[PDB]
Amino acid sequence: MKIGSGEKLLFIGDSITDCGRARPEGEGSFGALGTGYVAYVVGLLQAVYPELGIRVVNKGISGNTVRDLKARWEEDVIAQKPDWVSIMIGINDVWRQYDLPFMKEKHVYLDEYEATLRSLVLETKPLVKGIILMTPFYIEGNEQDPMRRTMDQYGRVVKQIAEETNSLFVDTQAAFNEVLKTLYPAALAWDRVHPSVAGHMILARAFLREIGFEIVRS
Amino acid sequence: MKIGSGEKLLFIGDSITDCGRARPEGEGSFGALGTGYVAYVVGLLQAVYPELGIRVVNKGISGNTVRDLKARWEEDVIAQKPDWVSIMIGINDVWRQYDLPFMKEKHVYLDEYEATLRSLVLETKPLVKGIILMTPFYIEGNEQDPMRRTMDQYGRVVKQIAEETNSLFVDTQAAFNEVLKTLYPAALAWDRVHPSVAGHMILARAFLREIGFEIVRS
Amino acid sequence: MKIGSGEKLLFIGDSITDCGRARPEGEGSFGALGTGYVAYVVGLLQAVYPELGIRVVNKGISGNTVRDLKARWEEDVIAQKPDWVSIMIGINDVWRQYDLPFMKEKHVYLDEYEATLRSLVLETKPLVKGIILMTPFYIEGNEQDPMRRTMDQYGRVVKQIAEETNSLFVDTQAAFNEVLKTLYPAALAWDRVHPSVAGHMILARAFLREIGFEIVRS
Amino acid sequence: MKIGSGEKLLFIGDSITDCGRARPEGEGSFGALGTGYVAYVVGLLQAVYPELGIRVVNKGISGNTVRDLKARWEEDVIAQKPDWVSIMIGINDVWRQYDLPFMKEKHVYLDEYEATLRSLVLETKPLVKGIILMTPFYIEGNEQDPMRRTMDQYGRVVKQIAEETNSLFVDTQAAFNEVLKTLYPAALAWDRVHPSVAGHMILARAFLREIGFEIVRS
Amino acid sequence: MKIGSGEKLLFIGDSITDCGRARPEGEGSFGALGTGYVAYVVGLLQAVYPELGIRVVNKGISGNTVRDLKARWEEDVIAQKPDWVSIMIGINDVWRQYDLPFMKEKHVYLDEYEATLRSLVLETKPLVKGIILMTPFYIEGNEQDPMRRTMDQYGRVVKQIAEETNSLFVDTQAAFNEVLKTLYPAALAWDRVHPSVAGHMILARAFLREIGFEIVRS
Amino acid sequence: MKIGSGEKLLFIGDSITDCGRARPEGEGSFGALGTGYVAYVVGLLQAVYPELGIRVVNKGISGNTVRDLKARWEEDVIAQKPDWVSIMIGINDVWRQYDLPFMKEKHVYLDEYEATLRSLVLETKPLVKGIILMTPFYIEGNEQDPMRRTMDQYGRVVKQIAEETNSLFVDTQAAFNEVLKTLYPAALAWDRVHPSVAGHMILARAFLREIGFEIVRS
Amino acid sequence: MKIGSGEKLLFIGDSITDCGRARPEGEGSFGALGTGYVAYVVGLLQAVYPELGIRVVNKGISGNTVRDLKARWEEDVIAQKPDWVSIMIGINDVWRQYDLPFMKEKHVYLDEYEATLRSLVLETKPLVKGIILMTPFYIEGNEQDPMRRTMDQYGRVVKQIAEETNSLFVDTQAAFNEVLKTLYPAALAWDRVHPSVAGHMILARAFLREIGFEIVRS
Amino acid sequence: MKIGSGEKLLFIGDSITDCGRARPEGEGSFGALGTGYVAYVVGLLQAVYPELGIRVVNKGISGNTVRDLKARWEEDVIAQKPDWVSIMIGINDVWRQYDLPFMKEKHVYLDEYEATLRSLVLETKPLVKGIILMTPFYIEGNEQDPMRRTMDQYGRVVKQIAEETNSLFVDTQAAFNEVLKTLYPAALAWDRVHPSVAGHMILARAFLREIGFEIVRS
Ligand SMILES: [Cl-]
Ligand SMILES: [Cl-]
Ligand SMILES: [Cl-]
Ligand SMILES: [Cl-]
Ligand SMILES: [Cl-]
Ligand SMILES: [Cl-]
Ligand SMILES: [Cl-]
Ligand SMILES: [Cl-]
Repeated sequence: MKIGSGEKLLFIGDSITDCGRARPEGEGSFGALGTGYVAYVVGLLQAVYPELGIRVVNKGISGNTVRDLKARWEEDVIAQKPDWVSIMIGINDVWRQYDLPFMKEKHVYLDEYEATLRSLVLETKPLVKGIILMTPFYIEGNEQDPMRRTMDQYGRVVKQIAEETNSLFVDTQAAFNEVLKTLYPAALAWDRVHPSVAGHMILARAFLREIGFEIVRS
Repeated sequence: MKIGSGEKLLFIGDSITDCGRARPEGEGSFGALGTGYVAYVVGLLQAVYPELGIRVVNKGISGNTVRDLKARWEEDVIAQKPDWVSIMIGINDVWRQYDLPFMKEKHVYLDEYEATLRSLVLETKPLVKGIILMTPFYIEGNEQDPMRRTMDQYGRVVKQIAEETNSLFVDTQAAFNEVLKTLYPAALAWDRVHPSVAGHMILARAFLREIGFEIVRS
Repeated sequence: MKIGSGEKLLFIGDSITDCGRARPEGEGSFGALGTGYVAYVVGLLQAVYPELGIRVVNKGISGNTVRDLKARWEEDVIAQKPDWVSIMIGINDVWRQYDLPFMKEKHVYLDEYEATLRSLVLETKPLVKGIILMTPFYIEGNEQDPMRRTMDQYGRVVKQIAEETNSLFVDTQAAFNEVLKTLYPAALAWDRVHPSVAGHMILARAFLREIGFEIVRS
Repeated sequence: MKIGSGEKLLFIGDSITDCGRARPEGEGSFGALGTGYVAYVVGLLQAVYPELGIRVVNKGISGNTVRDLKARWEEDVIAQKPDWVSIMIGINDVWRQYDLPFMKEKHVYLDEYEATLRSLVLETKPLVKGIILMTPFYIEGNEQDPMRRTMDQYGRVVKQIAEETNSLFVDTQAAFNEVLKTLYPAALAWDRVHPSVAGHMILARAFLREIGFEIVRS
Repeated sequence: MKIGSGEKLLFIGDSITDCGRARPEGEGSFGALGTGYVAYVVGLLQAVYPELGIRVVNKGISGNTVRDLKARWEEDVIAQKPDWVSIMIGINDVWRQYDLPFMKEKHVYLDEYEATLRSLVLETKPLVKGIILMTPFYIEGNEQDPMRRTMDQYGRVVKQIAEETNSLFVDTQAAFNEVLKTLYPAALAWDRVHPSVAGHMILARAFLREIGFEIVRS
Repeated sequence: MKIGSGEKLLFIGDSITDCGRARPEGEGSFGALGTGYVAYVVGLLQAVYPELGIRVVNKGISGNTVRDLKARWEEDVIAQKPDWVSIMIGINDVWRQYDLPFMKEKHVYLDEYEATLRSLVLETKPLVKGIILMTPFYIEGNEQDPMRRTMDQYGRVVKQIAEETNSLFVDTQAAFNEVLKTLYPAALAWDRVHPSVAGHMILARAFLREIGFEIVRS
Repeated sequence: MKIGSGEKLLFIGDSITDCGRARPEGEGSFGALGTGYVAYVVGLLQAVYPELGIRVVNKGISGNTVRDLKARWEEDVIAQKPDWVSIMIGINDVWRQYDLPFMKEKHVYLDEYEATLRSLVLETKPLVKGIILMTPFYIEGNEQDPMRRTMDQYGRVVKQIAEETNSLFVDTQAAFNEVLKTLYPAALAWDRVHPSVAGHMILARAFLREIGFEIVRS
Repeated sequence: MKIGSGEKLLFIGDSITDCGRARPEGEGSFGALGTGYVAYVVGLLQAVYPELGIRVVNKGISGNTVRDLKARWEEDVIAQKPDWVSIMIGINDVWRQYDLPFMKEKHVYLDEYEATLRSLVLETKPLVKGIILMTPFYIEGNEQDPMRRTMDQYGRVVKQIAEETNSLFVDTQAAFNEVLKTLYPAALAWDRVHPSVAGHMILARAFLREIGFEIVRS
């Protein structure tokens, strides 16, 4: 287990992280953690490792890009004095390119995404025990679908930043890809982004694996 | 796995089971499955065994005792033609005795409990592939608390019904008792019955273990 | 115009048709017609051909397959004594196969689809002035995406039913496919089914073209 | 087509423009454009000219007179840096004269309307590619009805300003008048101002014609 | 006064009458009487003639034509055993012809109007103390506006039915016409039908005059 | 008629005046005037004297005493530049003495009521054409009921102030007393303060009489 | 105590009794008992005599007269098999006479009141352990107020029915009259019927006294 | 009676005190006092001692610890100029230790509780006539249940502070303990903190006893 008792683990990202979490505090109660992978991660850890006295805070915000992360970083990350910070961002940075193709101001293109994401990592790195970088994902098994293709380029950036900064790394796309061998995307998410419970469980599983709790087939 | 692809797994019980499931159908989306252990079970199995193509229905109803199960059994169980039926009932049968001590008609005493549960199991067993009997529970580590002691007695009934009928069996009390070595009950459930996400995870993990998916530390 | 003054045009289908139409009557105001392509058709015809005194009824119901159409056909179509009946059904018949792959009873497979649609058209044809068969559609430009491929197969059914019965015919897929040369699907519909105003305009424009009002560039 | 790809087209006016648009931004989504002629214009352009990558913003506000326009001009027009600005105002300036005849402070009489409207045009003109002036209208075919009479005087002012300032011009009254040869006003608008879908389609058609997309009978 | 103490006065009609009255009973409080001319009549009579102990029931229903009155007459009039019945119907009978010109089944043409109203009056007359026939109205001072002209024709029917049956008679059109010498219709009713408090006062004052309480200037 | 065309008449007081009026403006619409005597007064004047082009504003506020009036006087009276001001206050000043007998800070005793009311009158008097002072009232026919007794002392103060300052005067208590010869108070107001429509009509009648519109029996 | 452990005490009456009790059952929680004197009685007995294991049901319904009690007596009293029945009815029987003086069919005059109450008591007496008749009341200290005088007459009926049938008897008027030596009615109930918590306490204290729990000063 | 007429008694604490009271004032109405023991205390005093003209204010706030009390003390206690202050705090200070065991910042441990509580007492003591210190409580009869054990240590501190500062003292735990000889905790409070009406009555009784109104068995 990478995380120890008494440590504070903070999650940040977009709607996939948010999942209705309590604003602004994002702690004090699972209600407060929202109803997706963050809550699942906390619940699974309490069920299986109840002696691991970790404090968890959810600072996800629906709609956010990496630009939006940067704008709130000081208040929502640095000021919370976390020990561990998990980041999952990029879905919107990409999505907007595809759903609002002519609203170019809402697009965060790859060079800016990369640099800004790296900046957040390295502002945080000296202040914390560790960082977990989770890739964005798109629930689409065709690697040539334009938005899945773009997404994978963003995810490859995340992986490079993780390696460069010695952060922990979760490839959320690979976790989905395995299930997409079996299920059509709609079975997980109508819009290929916001998943069912099962999709949140895919996320929670992938996260937990990287912090040293690996849920496998019997 | 005990359960196979193409098989229909139907959960029945009280609020622990219900968790806001869609009425009457209790199927067709996880929204429809509610927000507790049933959904968690379905989601964990989809995340980890997506090729296990089980169809799941949630027939939980808040407040029910086994007397209420009997009254709706034909419509809500038999007529659904399930392959596997999971029963978790007894919390209310017990609780009423302690929260409304003088309203004896709302109590389901051990004789009624045993005879009705037994009868439901024997009636159902020839019509289905299998039955999973889950014990009621009370989130209270003191075995001499009166309601805990009672609940343990109802759980003994369940265990013996399952042994006799060769049903699968989940000891939910023992699942909570392990966590209660660490946590005071209010950390899981203010009222000792309705738990947080973590409590629902305890339940899902105990269910899954008995059907052959065992989640363990490491 | 194919349709004349004083004639009753009745639209039937799923949510694409429904769009929040007034239940049960589906007539007596545009509020009553809902907020999608049916209303747009009625409004464009009133704006451009106000002397075409058509009466329009919207009998769309969200979620329906052709199996549901059959169950309500006497009350919602025959008993309304329409002059023209417009049918757009198949999206759900298909989608269920992909979003709920294991709930086979919610699937309407090609044999059921063809036989039921065919039967409805032949039963209705002698009772009315004319029938307009609109294909289902899937807003996805990759012909090899599994659900798109399926949907194209259901559309082939529609096209052949219409040829055989001398019904009018709208190829809604081809209408979307032209736009999909330019736009990624999420620009029209996050879930590839339920579109923006622009998607409803695509639909209304294809409908109108087939009844003899062709909107073209310049 | 007067408008080019990558250009920003901004609509301003009263409730007829507003139609429930998102405040304050009025962009990002059709929901955000509201449910009337502005949304229709955007939808028709996307359906028929999807390669015309125009960005559209709706700054309509229910209740507004030309006075109200002037009070918000800098924030809601100039600061948005539009390429094209469409204006439709005057309905309320007139209406109040008739519905609140003794509340004279709410009345905007013709000399002030003219001068203030011209001022807005010529403050904007050097900053934009072009301007589209849409007349007010009143859905009343009797040219001697007092409020229709007044309205026409306002519309004649708009036309003079358009000619004087070399703005594009839409005579919304003429567009209604054509349909009023056939329909009584109540068929379009109970209150002779806020129309049905069809009335919004009349507006959208008239607008589109002037920017070079002319929808005609087949 | 035409009406005496201890007598039951029942009002029936459309929305003008209804004004949000309590359903089904329409009695037992003014809340129950709604917020328009019925309530105003009752309140003025209580304020000025408190010893006139009349009991008043409001059976207005929004949207009704005389065809709807007939369908409910036994339950909502006869079975209430009133002493006096006040009828104001025809606005919708007319309006539909103009707002939904092509939905001819919603129209109640003069032949149906006259025969049904006449029949209701003659059936009712032997069972009650008296009948008060109030004309429909249209708040429009131009006698040549088509809907006004129609409405005047329906009012002629009412007037002649009342003469023949020796019913009391209120000319609501003439009551509005006097005010329309001063005010444009929108000052009383944007849609020319549903008026402000002032319009309801016009109505109450005309009703009261015919039952022998005349409110006059000075 | 004391009031002339083009003049502004402003009403101020407590809930009896307020009656749900629009805050803060209290004008622009009858909705905005609320649903009691103020609206009735405006409606009766429009119905009978539509050429009297008066502008009316309702600044009543539920719960107010004369202290509360004084605290808002400058904004809600003086700044509105009325021509005529009507005041009805004192019900709460008295009521509190009786319903909250030990919360003495909420009580406004007679010497303070008198002086403060006079102060408001004489601050306004030089600024306006005239003032109408309406007595408080209590809908109770027993002159020895403690709260009716107190009320009458307040009303006698109002009358003295009116005489001293040459203001117009409405004795609302006398208007109620006449009807209380016939009806028990509950028939008008359960709580002997907030009346039915009829009670509001009693008020409106009494007000109108004093400004020169006297509604009498035929 | 007059009532014993294991006995079912059922309260029936109007809104004073109802106080928002759960419909239809009126039992199973205090929420279910409503928020007035019934709940207070149950709570005081539980606080002070917790070993008195009484089961309490609230069958109050707002608005009821004794005529309404009769209509529901079989279902809401007899079929509940109570041991003790507490009746408090007459407020509405009286009040209607004064608040709706002309709606004589809503009045329950003394002859109907006495005969119906008497009949209910005699029918019920052989089926139960005991009956407690509580007088209606009117919170008004002037014995010559008309409605108070009436109410006192109905209370005399109750007192004499109870004497004759050897029922227990609570004089609620006398309980209020003692407090009314100090407090004006509006301090307890603006409408003289529906009281504050203090009024419900007066009621509970009078009930309790008659069943042998007397709360006294010191 | 320790408290005299004309004195102001102020209650402060957590949810048990709060019970939905009006914010911020917490006075003016029982609605405003909330629906628990504070309201009961006021009601019982008004019912039995209506001449005791005490003014009562409820400043309870749900969730509060002694830290939270200290943060609002000046505004919510000192500024209100009470004559008597009742304090009941500590439930949350303890609870958090048990329900959120790893969120240590939310815990108020005993040495801080003691000192801070004493500080509030002695800041208030010179300013008031007297102080009533009510112990926290936990509705659990097992003195060795960890949270009941902790609670009792807090209550013993309260008692020591009361003795040291010559404050009045209510042992709320002892009052519950007596009833817990008979009832299981769930019969009073599912969560062992927020009780039924009966539990609030236990509290009100215990409070009243200490101020000299002792409610005993007959
Ligand atoms: Cl998002
Ligand atoms: Cl339950
Ligand atoms: Cl659908
Ligand atoms: Cl507007
Ligand atoms: Cl109507
Ligand atoms: Cl008030
Ligand atoms: Cl009642
Ligand atoms: Cl709390």
